[PDB]
This record gives sequence, C-alpha cells and structure tokens, in this order.
Amino acid sequence: VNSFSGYLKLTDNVYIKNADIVEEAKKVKPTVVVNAANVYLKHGGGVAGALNKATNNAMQVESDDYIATNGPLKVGGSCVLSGHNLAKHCLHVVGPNVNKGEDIQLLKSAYENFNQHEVLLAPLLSAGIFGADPIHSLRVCVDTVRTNVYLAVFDKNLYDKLVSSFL
Ligand SMILES: Nc1ncnc2ccccc12
Repeated sequence: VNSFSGYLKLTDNVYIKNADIVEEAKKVKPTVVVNAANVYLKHGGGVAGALNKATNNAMQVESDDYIATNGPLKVGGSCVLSGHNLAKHCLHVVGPNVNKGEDIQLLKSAYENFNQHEVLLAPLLSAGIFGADPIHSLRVCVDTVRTNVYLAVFDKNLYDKLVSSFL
C-alpha cells in the first residue's frame, strides 16, 4: 500500500490523475519525483520550471553545481539529485524535445530510467512544451516502465482525452 489518492488504474503498474505535480509532490512527499529536464538542467519552464520555483530555486542551484562537475546529460538520460521540499529524490529525465528536432525514438530510452526506481511520481515525458504527442508518450510509458508510476497530468482537458483514448 502507498499514499497516492484518486489515481485512475490504467495497467498493473501505471496510474494517472489530473493534478498539479507541485501540489501532488508537496502532499505525498514521494521517494522519487521525476522532472522533465533538459540536458543543461536549466529549469526555466514546464514541469522543470514549476518544480524549481516550488524549491525557491534550490533545485537550480544544485543543478548548476552538477553540470559544472559532470557536464550535460544525454537526451534519453537522467541523473538523481535532491528532491528538496518536494520528495526524497528528484530523477531528472531528458525526453527528446520535438521543438528542437530531437529523435522521438529516444522517448523509450528516457522512460527506461524509471525502471531503476520502484515507485515514482512523474509527468508524461516529451509532452506539453516538449512538442511530442502526449497520447504517444503515455503508450511508450505503459510499454516501457515496469515499476510503479503515478502520472500527474497538469491539463484537465488532456487528462480526459488520455483516459478516453487509452487502449
Ligand atoms: N504543475 C505546473 N505548474 C505550473 N506550470 C506547469 C507547466 C507545465 C506542467 C506543469 C506545471
């Protein structure tokens, strides 16, 4: 048994809810929250900007030190950093950004990072301002992630379309 409430059961391991991820993280304090990161860990907008603002910019300060030491992530890659006031850990995962021309086949590689964690609170990778089709992102998630994932979708209209269209 875990602390997540009102998530709609999709599969054996994937759950979905129309919710503000900042607000969900603040309430649950999950072991892992996933950030929709870019390779530079520059959290200006989307899930990344929303999460970083909720940490009072401590996520960005930590991220800048990580990049200064290690250099940029790979598209499809990840790193584990602090969850600050939101979670124990933040898994920063880089899905491909269609609005930068990145290979959408890297979306499966991105979701494979989730399998290193038994339970996660996450957004749909490559959805929203990343330019991918969120229906596609949900299909890759279900077909890739084997660990228990609680998906928070910010937009109500998109949530309803994702549930209604789910195969
Ligand atoms: N949860 C969010 N709060 C504010 N802005 C956002 C932008 C994209 C996704 C989620 C959020």
